[PDB]
Amino acid sequence: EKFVLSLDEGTTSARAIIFDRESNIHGIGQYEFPQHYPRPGWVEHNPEEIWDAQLRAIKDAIQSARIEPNQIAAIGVTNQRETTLVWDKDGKPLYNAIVWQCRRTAEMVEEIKREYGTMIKEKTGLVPDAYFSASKLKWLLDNLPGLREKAEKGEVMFGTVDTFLIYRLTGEHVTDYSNASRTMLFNIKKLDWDDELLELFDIPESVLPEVRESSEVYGYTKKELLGAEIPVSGDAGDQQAALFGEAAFEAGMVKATYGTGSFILVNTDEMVLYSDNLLTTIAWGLNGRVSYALEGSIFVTGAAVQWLRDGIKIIKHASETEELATKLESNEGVYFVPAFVGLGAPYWDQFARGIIIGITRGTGREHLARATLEAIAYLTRDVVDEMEKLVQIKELRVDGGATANDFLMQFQADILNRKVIRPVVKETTALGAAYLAGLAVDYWADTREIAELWKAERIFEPKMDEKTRERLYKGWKEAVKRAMGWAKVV
Amino acid sequence: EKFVLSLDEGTTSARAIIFDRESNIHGIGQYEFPQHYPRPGWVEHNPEEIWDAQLRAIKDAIQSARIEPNQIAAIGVTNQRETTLVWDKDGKPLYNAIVWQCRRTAEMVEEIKREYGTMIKEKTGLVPDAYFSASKLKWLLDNVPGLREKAEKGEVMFGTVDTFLIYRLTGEHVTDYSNASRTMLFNIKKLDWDDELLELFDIPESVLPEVRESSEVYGYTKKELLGAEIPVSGDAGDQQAALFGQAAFEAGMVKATYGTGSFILVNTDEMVLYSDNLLTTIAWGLNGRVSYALEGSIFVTGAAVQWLRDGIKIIKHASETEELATKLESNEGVYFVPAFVGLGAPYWDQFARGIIIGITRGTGREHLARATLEAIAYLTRDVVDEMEKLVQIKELRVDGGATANDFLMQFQADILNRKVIRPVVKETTALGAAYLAGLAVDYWADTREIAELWKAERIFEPKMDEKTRERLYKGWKEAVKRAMGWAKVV
Repeated sequence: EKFVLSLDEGTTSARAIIFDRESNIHGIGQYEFPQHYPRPGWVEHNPEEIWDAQLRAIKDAIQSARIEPNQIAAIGVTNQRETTLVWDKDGKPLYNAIVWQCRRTAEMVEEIKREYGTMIKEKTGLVPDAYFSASKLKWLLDNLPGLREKAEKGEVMFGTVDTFLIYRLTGEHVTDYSNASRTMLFNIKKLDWDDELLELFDIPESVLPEVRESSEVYGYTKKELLGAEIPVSGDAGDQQAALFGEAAFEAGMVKATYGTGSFILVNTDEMVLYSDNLLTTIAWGLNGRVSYALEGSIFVTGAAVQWLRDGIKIIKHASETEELATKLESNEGVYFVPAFVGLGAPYWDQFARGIIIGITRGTGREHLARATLEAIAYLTRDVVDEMEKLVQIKELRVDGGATANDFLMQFQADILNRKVIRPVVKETTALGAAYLAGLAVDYWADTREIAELWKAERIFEPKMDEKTRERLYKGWKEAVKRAMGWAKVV
Repeated sequence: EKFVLSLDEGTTSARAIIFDRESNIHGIGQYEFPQHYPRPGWVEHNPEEIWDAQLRAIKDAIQSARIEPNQIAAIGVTNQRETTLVWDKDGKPLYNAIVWQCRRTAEMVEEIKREYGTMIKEKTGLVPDAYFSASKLKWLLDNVPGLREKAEKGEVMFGTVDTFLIYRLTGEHVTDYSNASRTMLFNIKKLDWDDELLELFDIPESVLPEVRESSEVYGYTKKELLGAEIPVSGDAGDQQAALFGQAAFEAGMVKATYGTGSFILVNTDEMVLYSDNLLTTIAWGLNGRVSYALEGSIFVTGAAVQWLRDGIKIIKHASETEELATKLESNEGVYFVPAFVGLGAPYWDQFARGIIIGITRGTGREHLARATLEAIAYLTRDVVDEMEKLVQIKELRVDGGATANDFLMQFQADILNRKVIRPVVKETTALGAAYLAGLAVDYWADTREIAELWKAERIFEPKMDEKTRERLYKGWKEAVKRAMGWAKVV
């Protein structure tokens, strides 16, 4: 009878899903939109194609579900983070979106890093880098003819993609704590735009949205858009939303997203924890309570499997990796550190390059496939062990297409000595935004009810003894050391 | 009108070739024979199987050539070195041969080396090793029923495979200086059996062949064997024969044989030079003068291309390696140290294993092929640079199947900054034995005539400046560092 609609506005695709209270999908839609690459290292989206893709996703999902718009109890919104937009009082872009992947501001933030880096890290949980919204917003109103003067009294709204979508759906100009936290203009311990950061990036207050909790009615949709006046009541950044959708509701519950690269986040609850090797960020603001997180990422995980397929071409499909790797009882001394663009935490070596080591006459395709799957697990452990210094790790909940690889998921549990939990619902980003929106209109009673209803497809239990974990991991660290500094030699 | 028959009795096949004055081939025969491995690490040949293969090869070579037995002016003999045989007065073997590959005697050699290791190196030019004949002959004496007793009287003949063939051929019991020098019983500087070593290894003098020049009539075949009485008049170990067949008649001329592994020999003329990284051996003895050599080997050169083909299955044929590698202008930072069973000279690290390094998302089959061919050239340079510390290197003359690879041979020249000379005749081992035999019956007037007749198919000329050369080889050394010690980690 009644359902929650989730919008997951991802970086290459917009998705829409209709869920019931048992997290069954009744309809879904998904449309790709163009990735604009105007100069080298530059990444842009056209907000009108994001919008058209999203709105068609919605229509497909409603059609597939065979519901009327008035059966939609609420809408949650979740989104590619950091990506920075600007628009008219009428909701019309004053420029393309500058995507989180875009490096145009690399040197702008390089300069301020020596002077203001540690202050930026304390206020925000973030290491200054072009990734985040501040430099990008500044770039727009310093290079866009007219923008700064249009901003200088109040004709310009800034937003992250959530904020752009919410404005277009409801008329309101809002963001949630988790999206806000990724702007590098938001003070995370106070829960407010930081005035010093605004002055550093020459940002006029008038463009800023109002910052709200992640679960709350922000506004209602116009009838002429969706056919009903639906409350829009859920907002979080995508990775935070996936962490919610995984029901990672307690401190120490980790969620790892496996893709081209990886994004890993751990719930720290009310603790605001700081690491030299991790981002500190906001998970969500729920019923007056802010939950925090620690975040680590890896550029190359699944891409190492794409390299097996496209570079040396020893497989036709990523999935063949599993059959090859399970022909072996161990790695037989063969490791692969796929440091195609360096090493990140905890080694931080831009000059490291990929290495395969332990090759003998008997080394086969099997060894390379297994070394590649092991490497994804080892890199994951590298991040999780940094988190573990600050918060006890309970378990790993996982999403992304590579989580269908049973070998990788088992080895991941084994090497962490932690359970790995794979959800029945694969679209955890969407499901999280659905949970946040639904809680705000009592579609679910509270988070304990959500957690009681939540269903695992499969639980991978750790089966590897300490001696074995520590010998395998030791191999990994030794291989990593042999990858370091290679591009200085060459 | 007349020709020279050369027998090249190799490790896995016996070969026979009829040559003329111009080193043209007129007849060839070739027969594989069984490798016998009675235990792991143990390696034997049946002498009757060798003999039967060698005799059929001769008859095919003679048939092939359309000649009468008395058109054969002389026979030269060359052979797998070290391999140790024993037989009785009517040519009957009293056991299988123990092959140079056989490790059965490794234990026996290991305790001998602690005490006597250093006088063996000064007497012979050899580091004690199960490789050489001494220990294998001890083993026969101490394990074959009633052999020591028969050898206490003068009833038992020992020798290397040349000595065997020459005895069945002519009834004489002889070897030359080059083969004798590989027994580890023969004093290199004194040119006689060393009495200490015969006692160390408990050899009855009675068993020893007479040691001759490499070019002199030892005897004559039986009319009933080949159909005429033919002088047998040339003998040298296969690698020494190849050096001769490459016309490497002056100090500093190197022969690299490229196979699954490599043997590399430089002529050092009268000079007896000693290295911690190379064997000192005898090249040949000719017109009352003995020439010396330095020898290095590498376990894995061509086997790394076989690994591309049969381990990782990235090529179908060894030759595709040429075209892959010339797709690239450089290695682009990708190195492959194929240290499958460790590093030999000058690193001497049994725990090193294979490394591929410099991998990025754009690393392709082309990078792996090129890095493998570069490795074979870098490894060769590692050995040749050890030779340059004791003798000036003039040029490299090459043989073996991989010398057909123009990319490898050009790169080999470039990295050494030396000319690489590929001969017209590929059968350099047999050719050398043919030259030694023909010199004894004036088929050729002297080594100057052979030198003046000798023909290169291609001379590869260095085209790489010094700065490029040292940058590329620096890369190699850095990749080798990172290969080291790996089997102590896993």
